[PDB]
Amino acid sequence: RISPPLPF
Amino acid sequence: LPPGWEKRMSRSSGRVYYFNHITNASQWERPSG
Repeated sequence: RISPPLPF
Repeated sequence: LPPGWEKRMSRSSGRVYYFNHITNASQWERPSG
Protein backbone atom coordinates (compact mmCIF):
# COMPACT_ATOMS: atom_id res chain seq x y z
CA ARG A 1 0.00 0.00 0.00
CA ILE A 2 2.98 2.24 0.65
CA SER A 3 5.43 1.48 -2.07
CA PRO A 4 7.97 3.87 -3.47
CA PRO A 5 8.85 4.88 -6.95
CA LEU A 6 12.61 4.54 -7.56
CA PRO A 7 14.55 7.80 -7.79
CA PHE A 8 15.93 6.64 -11.14
CA LEU B 1 23.56 5.94 6.82
CA PRO B 2 21.79 7.55 9.83
CA PRO B 3 19.85 5.20 12.20
CA GLY B 4 16.63 6.48 10.63
CA TRP B 5 17.48 4.58 7.43
CA GLU B 6 16.03 1.08 7.62
CA LYS B 7 16.26 -1.62 5.02
CA ARG B 8 12.71 -2.68 4.37
CA MET B 9 11.14 -5.03 1.83
CA SER B 10 9.28 -3.36 -1.01
CA ARG B 11 6.08 -4.73 -2.46
CA SER B 12 6.30 -4.77 -6.26
CA SER B 13 9.84 -5.93 -7.05
CA GLY B 14 10.39 -7.71 -3.74
CA ARG B 15 13.38 -5.48 -3.20
CA VAL B 16 15.34 -4.29 -0.18
CA TYR B 17 14.72 -0.56 -0.29
CA TYR B 18 16.03 2.00 2.16
CA PHE B 19 13.23 3.73 4.06
CA ASN B 20 14.00 6.67 6.34
CA HIS B 21 11.36 8.19 8.63
CA ILE B 22 13.50 11.06 9.94
CA THR B 23 13.56 12.58 6.46
CA ASN B 24 10.43 10.56 5.54
CA ALA B 25 12.34 9.78 2.35
CA SER B 26 12.31 6.42 0.60
CA GLN B 27 15.04 5.17 -1.73
CA TRP B 28 15.14 1.87 -3.59
CA GLU B 29 18.32 3.18 -5.05
CA ARG B 30 21.25 3.55 -2.64
CA PRO B 31 20.94 6.65 -0.37
CA SER B 32 24.68 7.28 -0.48
CA GLY B 33 24.85 7.05 -4.25
